[PDB]
Amino acid sequence: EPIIVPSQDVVLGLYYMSRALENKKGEGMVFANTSEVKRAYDNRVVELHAKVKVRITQVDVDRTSGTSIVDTTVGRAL
Amino acid sequence: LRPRGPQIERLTDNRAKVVIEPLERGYGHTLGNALRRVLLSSIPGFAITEVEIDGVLHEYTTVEGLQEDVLDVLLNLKDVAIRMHSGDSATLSLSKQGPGTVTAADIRTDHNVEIINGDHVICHLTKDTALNMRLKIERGFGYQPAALMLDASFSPVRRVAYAVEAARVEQRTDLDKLVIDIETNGTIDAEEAVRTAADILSDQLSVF
Amino acid sequence: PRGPQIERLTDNRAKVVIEPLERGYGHTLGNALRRVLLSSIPGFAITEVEIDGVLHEYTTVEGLQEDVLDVLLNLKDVAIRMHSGDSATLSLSKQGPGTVTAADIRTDHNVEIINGDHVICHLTKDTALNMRLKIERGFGYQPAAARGRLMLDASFSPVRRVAYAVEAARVEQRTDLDKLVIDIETNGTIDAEEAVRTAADILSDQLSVFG
Amino acid sequence: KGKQGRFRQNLLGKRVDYSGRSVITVGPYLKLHQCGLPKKMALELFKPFVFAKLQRRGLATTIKAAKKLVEREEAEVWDILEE
Amino acid sequence: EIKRMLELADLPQSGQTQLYDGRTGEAFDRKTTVGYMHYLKLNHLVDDKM
Repeated sequence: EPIIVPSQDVVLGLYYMSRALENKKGEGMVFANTSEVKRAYDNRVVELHAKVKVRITQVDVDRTSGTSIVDTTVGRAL
Repeated sequence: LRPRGPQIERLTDNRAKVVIEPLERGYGHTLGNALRRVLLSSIPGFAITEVEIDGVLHEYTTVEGLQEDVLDVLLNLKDVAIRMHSGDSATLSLSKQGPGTVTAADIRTDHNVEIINGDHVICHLTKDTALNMRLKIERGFGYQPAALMLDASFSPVRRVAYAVEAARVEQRTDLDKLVIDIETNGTIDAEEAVRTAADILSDQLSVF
Repeated sequence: PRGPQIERLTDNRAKVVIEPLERGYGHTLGNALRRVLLSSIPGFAITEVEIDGVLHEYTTVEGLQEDVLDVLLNLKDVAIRMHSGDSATLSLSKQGPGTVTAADIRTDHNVEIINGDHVICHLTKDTALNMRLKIERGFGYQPAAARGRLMLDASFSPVRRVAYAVEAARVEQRTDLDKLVIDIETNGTIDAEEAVRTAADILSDQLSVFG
Repeated sequence: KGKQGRFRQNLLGKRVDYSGRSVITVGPYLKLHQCGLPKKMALELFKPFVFAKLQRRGLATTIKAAKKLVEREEAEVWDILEE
Repeated sequence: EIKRMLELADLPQSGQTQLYDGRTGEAFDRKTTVGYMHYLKLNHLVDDKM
């Protein structure tokens, strides 16, 4: 195991950002990429804990690129 | 203390990096925030708010007849940028020619509206009898949600991130250095966007 | 656009009203003016104190109840408003029993002193107190190290606390225009109008680098 | 023999120069490969390299004038210590 | 008794009020505990150890 582990103050922020709630403002919408999620969060129109289905592009190593739609949280998209 | 600059580094074709001289202690963060929110949600622009695709159009995902789904078509049409003249509204029509690959430079252009990017695909066509789409442009100032209806980002920038580093002159040690990252879509320059943001903030401070 | 509206709740603490701003302009302007009203405005303070009987700041002088450090902190507590000039020198002469206030000093026509309900020191015996002061101009906080003679710290800040809040104004416009109020609490040295005037001057001089 | 003998206090563990100690705080702006260091502490530790660079730059003919220029603490010794 | 002494003045009951950030001017998500604590200074200075 690596000896560098994130300590309590950063895993507290990661646990606050990664959690999801039931009823929050700005849920149920579809976003294009990560930059649209950042632009929506920075304008204070969507909460940090909201079940928002976003679309992200990631490559796969064996390098082939692919796109898919996942139902995640706004904080997990950020 | 008056800073000497601003030095701008264009590391990409659309992403820039503004490096400002070391300011006084405390001015850098408030100047970065007052430039960031003004660049984010004060600069007006043009975007696409709604689309009218031919066919059934009963739901947002209940459609067929193409290689990709219509939701990916709507998300690819949402992410494109468009500028225009001082007119408020504009109606555009997009139509394909056959089973090929359509780009952003296929809309029947008007003399009043212009297209920024030409190499930007939205979908792939594999069958004949391609349907035509109708698009509408509304002028806005910031970000607007949906509340055939789509979201629209009227801001010309995509992501603005600023950071305060540590830089000191030989005389004094406690000075703040501001580095702003601007990612414009390409309808305007990044230095021009920073200049119009500073002019807007200067007019808003000179009115009061 | 209409101009700042001034409310008068207290003679020492005023309140300005700015309306109507557009959507998304209240918070940035409020935070910028709050930070500049907190840590940019220059003022006047006492830098050095020259007393004939007091050699260093740790001795004891006959006839005084408190020590020399209490007199130095009480001289640091008071505020002095000067009209013109970058330097001044004020002297005080008080003998006999009784309290020593800030109004007992000898001031000039341009040097204006607050009435000074806070006392400086307490005299008991019939000892004369000849004390010479010096006022200088500056901004921020300057320590005594980095600048029979004494040295005193100076806090060139006439503003104590700045708060603000954004409220909505029902006006027939294209959207929901919001207003903001700013209550500035000072020490009586600076007024709430020229403070935000020099704050806007500082903002216009700082935003002049672009273009 | 023993812990306080000539074998454990002077052979395995020795007192070394070019070294010092201080308290530690937390720095969030630093990177993983870099750390902070005080100015006077780094001036005391990197004193021979500062003397060699002052002899190479020509600001002092002898090491006595270079030592007096170090203890005078002007801006050129800060430029040398930063370089 | 602590809740009564808090409720006697114009102070909240739970002792947690919402404070704003001074850097960006925005509001935090939760309310934090604000109060006066008797804080002292030790004798272990930084000049003695450096």
